[PDB]
Amino acid sequence: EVQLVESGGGLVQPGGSLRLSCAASGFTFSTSWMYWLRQAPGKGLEWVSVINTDGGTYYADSVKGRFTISRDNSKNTLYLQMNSLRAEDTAVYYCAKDWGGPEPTRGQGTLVTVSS
Amino acid sequence: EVQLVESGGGLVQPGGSLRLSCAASGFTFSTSWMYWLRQAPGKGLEWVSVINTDGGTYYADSVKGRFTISRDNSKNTLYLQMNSLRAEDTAVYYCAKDWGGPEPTRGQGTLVTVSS
Amino acid sequence: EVQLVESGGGLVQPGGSLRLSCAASGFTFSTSWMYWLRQAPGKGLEWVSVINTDGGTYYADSVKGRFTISRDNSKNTLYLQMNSLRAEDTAVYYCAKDWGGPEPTRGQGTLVTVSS
Amino acid sequence: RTKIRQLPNLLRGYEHIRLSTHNVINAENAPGGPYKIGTSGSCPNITNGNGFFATMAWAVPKNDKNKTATNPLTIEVPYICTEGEDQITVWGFHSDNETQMAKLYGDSKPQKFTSSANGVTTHYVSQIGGFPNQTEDGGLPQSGRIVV
Amino acid sequence: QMAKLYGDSKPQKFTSSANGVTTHYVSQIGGFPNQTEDGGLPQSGRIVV
Amino acid sequence: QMAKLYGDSKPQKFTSSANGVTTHYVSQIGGFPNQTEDGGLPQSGRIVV
Amino acid sequence: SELEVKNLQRLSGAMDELHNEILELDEKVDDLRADTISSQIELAVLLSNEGIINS
Ligand SMILES: *[C@@H]1O[C@H](CO)[C@@H](O[C@@H]2O[C@H](CO)[C@@H](O)[C@H](O)[C@H]2NC(C)=O)[C@H](O)[C@H]1NC(C)=O
Ligand SMILES: *[C@@H]1O[C@H](CO)[C@@H](O[C@@H]2O[C@H](CO)[C@@H](O)[C@H](O)[C@H]2NC(C)=O)[C@H](O)[C@H]1NC(C)=O
Ligand SMILES: *[C@@H]1O[C@H](CO)[C@@H](O[C@@H]2O[C@H](CO)[C@@H](O)[C@H](O)[C@H]2NC(C)=O)[C@H](O)[C@H]1NC(C)=O
Ligand SMILES: *[C@@H]1O[C@H](CO)[C@@H](O[C@@H]2O[C@H](CO)[C@@H](O)[C@H](O)[C@H]2NC(C)=O)[C@H](O)[C@H]1NC(C)=O
Repeated sequence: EVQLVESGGGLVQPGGSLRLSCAASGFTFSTSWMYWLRQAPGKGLEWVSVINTDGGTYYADSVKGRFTISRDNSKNTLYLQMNSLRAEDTAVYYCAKDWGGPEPTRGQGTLVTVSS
Repeated sequence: EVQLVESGGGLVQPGGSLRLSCAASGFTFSTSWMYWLRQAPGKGLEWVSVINTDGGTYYADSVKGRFTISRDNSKNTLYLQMNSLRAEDTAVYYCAKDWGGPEPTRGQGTLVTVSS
Repeated sequence: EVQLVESGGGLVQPGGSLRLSCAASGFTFSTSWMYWLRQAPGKGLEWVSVINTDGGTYYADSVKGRFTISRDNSKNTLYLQMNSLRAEDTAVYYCAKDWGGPEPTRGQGTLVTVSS
Repeated sequence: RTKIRQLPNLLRGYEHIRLSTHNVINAENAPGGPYKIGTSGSCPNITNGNGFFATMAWAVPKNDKNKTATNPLTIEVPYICTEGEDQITVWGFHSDNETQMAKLYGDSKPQKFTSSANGVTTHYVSQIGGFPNQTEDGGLPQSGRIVV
Repeated sequence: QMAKLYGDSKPQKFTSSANGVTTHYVSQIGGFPNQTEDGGLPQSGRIVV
Repeated sequence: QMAKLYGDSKPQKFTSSANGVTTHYVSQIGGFPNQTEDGGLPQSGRIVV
Repeated sequence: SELEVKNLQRLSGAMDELHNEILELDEKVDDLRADTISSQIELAVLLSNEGIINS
């Protein structure tokens, strides 16, 4: 089976920073597209950042210049560096593999709450 | 060349029984569809029964419950068991290989005459 | 590179004869279509004779019965035998390989001038 | 790349229009399978789970043993509407880059497709990689594309 | 039957072209629909015309 | 000539597609009809347009 | 005021891009029809005016 185990979330003040990590197993990491998703309470899922197999990256507009996605293939890890956090960033964040067809999978999530 | 040699026909009373056999050679029997045909005098050829390569069988309506086709692949033989014969069954009966395209072939026939 | 070097031209009287030759190199001669072209002064190029890879030949109408094309594959040579020459045959003559697409090539030419 | 855009305009030309409640064929057990049924994060359904177009089933080889190139296979698509009605059948094909193709389908060469109904035939050859930018879609990045 | 008849059992492809009108077909191997409108004799094969 | 020019002498296949209109062609190897309506120079090959 | 004349709509089956040649002919049928009906209606008015003036 595929396993995706996120951690690194926490409660932090606005303007602060966090680093999320995602431990992957049970599939061929280096040939997968990798995603960060988030779910703000009251809302559905939205994509935040993705990285393809050559290290090229894409971001949602609202996180540009704030969040950075990266991958460490040798250690089967996905990272999300989150700088200059906003209250509106409060959400559960999920790592994901191959979220577009056929067999998308999501991890268990790590909560990030930004509050003064 | 292909050879098909039928025998077992005869003169028999109505309500009686016959068993036709067909000795085949010169081709790959177990991959052929096999047929019995008959020609009543004054008429053209009509099909009576056929057997495919997995032993599944088909019959003309008028012989259902009366005639049974079977094959013995190991001995290159086709059989037609003819029970409860009728006067209207009087005809020359022919064994045939692959009667539908491309190279259909017919045997020499064996006469069955049913009369009181 | 391909090289085509023609010779055998000259100044000759009408009714006379010449033999052109074409030395080929740098390609696979025996799989090429081979051509003779000519350019009369004041005009553009026109084809005179061609030979395919099985030795079949084609000629422009005006040279029929007068000019003969031949090939010697073993010696990478194309010939044009020119009998019963006419003043109107005055031109520079060119040997050519694969004149129709993709990589047509022409030799350097040899001048034939027919005059009384 | 197809006539697909005109579909809703064709439909509106009819007085009565409905989507069948039955599946015209069984995807899982279709020829060249068995197949698992692909779903996507681009198409969130009502409870936000990964879904796909109701008109189609994304057929992905279930078993590695049968995960290989195939010669063209033919299925009949039956008429399941009620007498008098026209049936409009929607179908298509997914494609991707060379490496994703190998991983998904066990083959990274171009694939070929034909349809035929009432004497009308159409032919398509797929494209491997080098796709145009995403447009008119769920706004989520994908390496692959579908043709419908 | 394909192997025996033609020496090949993969699907076969066909095209026609006349006056700018082109058509394309790919054949089917086995699994044919029931016989209809025909000579009433069983066959393993089918034609397309 | 095919082998020499393109490195392949089997028939080649082509498709076009624009505004929902699709066309399909399969090429022919050798055995071509006589030249017509052309530059009047012998060629072993032919084009389709 | 009570003349009944049928109206003109699109073909239901003819699609843009696919059937442009048919759509051109459709437009042509409409154009000629409008002209014919206009002439037909014009004569009706001219005939009405004739009858009114004669009365
Ligand atoms: C939306 O997608 C989700 C996830 O694919 C569906 O939830 C699954 O529904 C199937 C029934 O088809 C169950 O077998 C699974 O156990 C469900 N899994 C989860 C995680 O919920 C959901 O039914 C879909 N909804 C619609 C309307 O299509
Ligand atoms: C598809 O989108 C990409 C970006 O998402 C476009 O690539 C950019 O094009 C602009 C020109 O307007 C350049 O200034 C950027 O440097 C390009 N970025 C990259 C990463 O290539 C691309 O042009 C779009 N496709 C088309 C056909 O316009
Ligand atoms: C094609 O014909 C066969 C029989 O010749 C049909 O198969 C039978 O279908 C009936 C249902 O009406 C069953 O009761 C029988 O048990 C079936 N027999 C066999 C041997 O399968 C078949 O349904 C026909 N095809 C179609 C599409 O109706
Ligand atoms: C194509 O042209 C060739 C000659 O250039 C034709 O072949 C000749 O046909 C005539 C019949 O009118 C014969 O008398 C000649 O012997 C043929 N010559 C050769 C070399 O074959 C050929 O018939 C033309 N093609 C067609 C379809 O007419």
